[PDB]
Amino acid sequence: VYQEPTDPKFPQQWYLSGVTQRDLNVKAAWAQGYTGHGIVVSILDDGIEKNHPDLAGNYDPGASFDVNDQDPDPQPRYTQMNDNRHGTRCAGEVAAVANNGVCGVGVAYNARIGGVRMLDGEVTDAVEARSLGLNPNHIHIYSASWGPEDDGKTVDGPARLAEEAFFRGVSQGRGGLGSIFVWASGNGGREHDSCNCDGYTNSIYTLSISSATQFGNVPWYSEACSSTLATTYSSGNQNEKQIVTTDLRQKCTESHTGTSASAPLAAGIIALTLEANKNLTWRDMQHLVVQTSKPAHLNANDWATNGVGRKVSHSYGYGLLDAGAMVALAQNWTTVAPQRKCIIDILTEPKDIGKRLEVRKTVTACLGEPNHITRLEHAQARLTLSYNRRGDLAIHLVSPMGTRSTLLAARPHDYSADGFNDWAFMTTHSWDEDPSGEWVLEIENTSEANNYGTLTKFTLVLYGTASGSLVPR
Ligand SMILES: CC(=O)NC[C@H]1CC[N@H+](Cc2cc(Oc3cnc(N4CC[NH+](CCC(=O)[O-])CC4)nc3)nc(-c3cc(Cl)cc(Cl)c3)c2)CC1
Ligand SMILES: [Ca+2]
Ligand SMILES: [Ca+2]
Ligand SMILES: [Ca+2]
Ligand SMILES: [Cl-]
Ligand code: NA
Ligand code: NA
Ligand code: NA
Ligand code: NA
Repeated sequence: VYQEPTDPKFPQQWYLSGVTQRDLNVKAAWAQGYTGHGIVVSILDDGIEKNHPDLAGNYDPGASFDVNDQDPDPQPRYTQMNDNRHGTRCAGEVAAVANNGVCGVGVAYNARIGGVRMLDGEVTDAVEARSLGLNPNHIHIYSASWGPEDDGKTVDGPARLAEEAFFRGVSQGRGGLGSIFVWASGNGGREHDSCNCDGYTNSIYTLSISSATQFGNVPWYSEACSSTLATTYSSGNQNEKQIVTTDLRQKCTESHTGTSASAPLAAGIIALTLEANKNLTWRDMQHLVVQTSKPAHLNANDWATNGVGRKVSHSYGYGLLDAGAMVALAQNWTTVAPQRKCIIDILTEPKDIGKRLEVRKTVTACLGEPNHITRLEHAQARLTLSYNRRGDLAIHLVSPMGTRSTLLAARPHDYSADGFNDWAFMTTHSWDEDPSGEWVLEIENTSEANNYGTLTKFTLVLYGTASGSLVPR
């Protein structure tokens, strides 16, 4: 009964559907009746060609703004180089019109789509805050494919206004259910970048996404880190297919690439899920992703089983998004209990790092208090330390259930002597575990150099609830 789209380039959208299983299971969500109707997504990028023949029918001025020129119209700036085309490509991934004889289709081909023109100029904290905080009671999902430089030597995150915009978004946005911020984990793979050094993807408020190639491999541009939640397909080598979407100047492209093309596909899957249950909160959406994502046939040398029986990787998080499973589980989902936060200051004195430092601490996770957590969501190790060559450090955190999260891998290009100033390294790998018991922090100098420094603060911050657990996998 469900008729698949007839768009000319739809058969080339290999990642949406097919008889092989190398796809995001989007046609199963469309067949259940979910195509994005009533959901509003906004792309935070270099602008959106609102008059594109495959975007105009779904374009929403209420989901759009131009923060670079301070006006409501996010039309890109046209140049000979076609420099401002990325937002239009991302918009088509989410919501390109279906059955109109043009290009392919979006994952949520009936959703409303807009864009914030924010990257075609100087990106300041105010520019970021005004983009993240745009029309929060109209826009449901924000998709951002970029962040601090992916040079493998930067440590940066949202400054005060942008962090306040995330707080306001998840707390009061979407009628109090919370704005959904979808983020790409980064394109710094060739520079050996480690994505927990990017405070936007490392945030608990962003649902972070990495990439897999068509043949199920970790692409050259992928960044590994413990803050990633899940994966979508994107580009790989020149024998693997790429993303097919709308392009600038009313064109179609078959060569959209990078993790920056994975985040919009996740935003479209999240739009289908929100149509299936409009009452899902920002945390319910992250729980659905953890429970339904699929590791099968994704190749990595770090797949590990966590404390509740789920496989998790630093390259893929919980695995590939599965749109059919997401929309099926959303329908009767019971809203998670309010978020609890348990703060544990670990050190009794500063500790010399040297070649290797291990800090062990047994915690009760706020036993006997309103913030008692027996079911973890995100965990952070907020560290303050000095070190002469930052990139030589590797940091791991082991949970009481034995789950080893790499908080920071060695970054050869990071020569900074600035250390970390209360940097909140985050892991999603212990989701649903009981955080009571022994936690172990390991900081090691991965080089033969006689490096030196001191760890002056280690705060373990646990987020979660004390109810609603599933029987382990
Ligand atoms: C103390 C204080 O005030 N500090 C202020 C700083 C301000 C900076 N931030 C860090 C920071 C930098 C940053 O820089 C970018 C500029 N441009 C591009 N790009 C993408 C490739 N494009 C080409 C694509 C193609 O052609 O294919 C060309 C254009 N990407 C990144 N973008 C962001 C950011 C923020 C949000 Cl919210 C949404 C999105 Cl998306 C991104 C954040 C940290 C705080
Ligand atoms: Ca404008
Ligand atoms: Ca189309
Ligand atoms: Ca990065
Ligand atoms: Cl908080
Ligand atoms: Na910073
Ligand atoms: Na995140
Ligand atoms: Na384990
Ligand atoms: Na325990």
